Amino acid sequence: MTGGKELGAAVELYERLQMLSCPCLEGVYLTDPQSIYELLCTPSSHRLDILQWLCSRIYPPVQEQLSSLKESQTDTKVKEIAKLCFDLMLCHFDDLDLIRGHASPFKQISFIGQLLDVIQYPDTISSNVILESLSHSTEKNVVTCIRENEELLKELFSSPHFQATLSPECNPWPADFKPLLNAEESLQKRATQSSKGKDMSNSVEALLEISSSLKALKEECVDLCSSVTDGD
Amino acid sequence: MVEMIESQTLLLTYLTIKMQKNLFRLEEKAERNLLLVNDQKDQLQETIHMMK
Amino acid sequence: MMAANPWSPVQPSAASLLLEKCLAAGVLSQNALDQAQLEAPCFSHAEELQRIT
Amino acid sequence: VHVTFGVNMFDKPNKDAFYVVFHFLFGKLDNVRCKEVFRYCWPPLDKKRDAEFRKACCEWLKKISDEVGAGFPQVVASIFLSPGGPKFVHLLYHFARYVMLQHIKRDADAGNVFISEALQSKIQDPQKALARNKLARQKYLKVLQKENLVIEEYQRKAQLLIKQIRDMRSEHVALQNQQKLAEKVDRKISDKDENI
Repeated sequence: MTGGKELGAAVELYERLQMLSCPCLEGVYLTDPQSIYELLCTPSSHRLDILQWLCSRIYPPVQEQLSSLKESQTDTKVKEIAKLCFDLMLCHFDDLDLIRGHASPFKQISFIGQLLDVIQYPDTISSNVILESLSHSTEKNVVTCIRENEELLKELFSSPHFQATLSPECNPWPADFKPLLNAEESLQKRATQSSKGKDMSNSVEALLEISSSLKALKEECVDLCSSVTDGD
Repeated sequence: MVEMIESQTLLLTYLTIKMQKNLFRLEEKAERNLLLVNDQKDQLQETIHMMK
Repeated sequence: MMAANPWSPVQPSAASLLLEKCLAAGVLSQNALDQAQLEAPCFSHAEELQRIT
Repeated sequence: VHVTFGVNMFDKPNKDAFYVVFHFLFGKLDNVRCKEVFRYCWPPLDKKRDAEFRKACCEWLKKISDEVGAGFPQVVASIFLSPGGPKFVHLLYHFARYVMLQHIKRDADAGNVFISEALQSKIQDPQKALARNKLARQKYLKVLQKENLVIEEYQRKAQLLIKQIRDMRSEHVALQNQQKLAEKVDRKISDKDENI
């Protein structure tokens, strides 16, 4: 039940970590969703140094700072990662236990996805632009992004649709369905009284019993299954 | 320039949050509107099965 | 008055009439929407009921 | 036809855009306290109501200038006598930033409220500002892309059911007439199992 969606999302984040070439997976060839979920969701150094690589991919000046911090300074790495993720609008600066791995798995998964999204994919491998002097790259990249954002914001805000996206409503429903859709205080009682994860199971359970009973009756009635079409 | 980019960040994140709160409200009643029509489907399909 | 056709196709979203526009103006590119896809399946308990029906 | 708006509206002294935009920003900030504080001066059509409106705007904005303190352009009542030029613009920019933060502190989730304090942190490093900014821009696109998926899939799933329930509403009526042919014939049910 439940955790099957947290197991599946751990595989999504793990295959994306391989696509984005995480060196903290070099030789770490897991094929079990439980082991993959535990690598992303349990309190480990392996996971904390993955979170440090994700932080270094998004914001390289943290890589000097976190490599200055030892094994015996890991609970200091945790606070500078949480403080970075707060500055980056991902968690609170005291959200240390999301950074360690004691938070609920869906919160860890949602946090790791919001790191992997910002690590744009290597689609046009521009081989030389990896290590030419960052101190004469960063200000250009800030000005170009400020320009992209001025153009994109000025041309988003020129659209007549630009208040509807910010306040969306939809109605596919024609007149011959609106008596049902107005019957809220009667019909929503049924919609809240269904036990769902039970109801789905008992439906397949009865379908299997009736299929077995129908099979057995046809394996008995074999002579009556003979196509003697000339009955009249 | 640093206050300029952080004025664009505030525009973007304000719009995202304004969308999230109004879009989840549409999705919440859109599922209930589909459920209120699957109630009508189920009973009608089952009545038709007895009549068959 | 005019009336809507009950057999009109799916109407475009306020989002599509903003995304199509920002692509046509070159302030977005498809590669920057591809690297922003979000496969959250919608109305999944309306499907849970439909599958029982 | 008598009140200019848009970017350049305060490059010159403009009382009518000042009246409108300040009543608006107080009205999106606190809709009840706007409807009280301006109750006796709105709209400022005359020379007494102009003085009372300018007093009320200056006293609410001085509270914001004391509440936000060093983050806010120091509010002085002379600014509203001839409302325009870049010292009026700069006050209106920080006022708009404050009203947007007073919406992030209202319209973000109970787990996401910290985004207000993050956007109150004036980062001084252009690299972490660029990283925060890309993350904000991509979070915007991801919600804009799911707005299509919700509006489009709600139409797809509804139009399917709008057919299936119309189809079944006619098949039911065919069956309920075929039934009323057999209701004329069968009056020999109790005979059946005896005669078998």
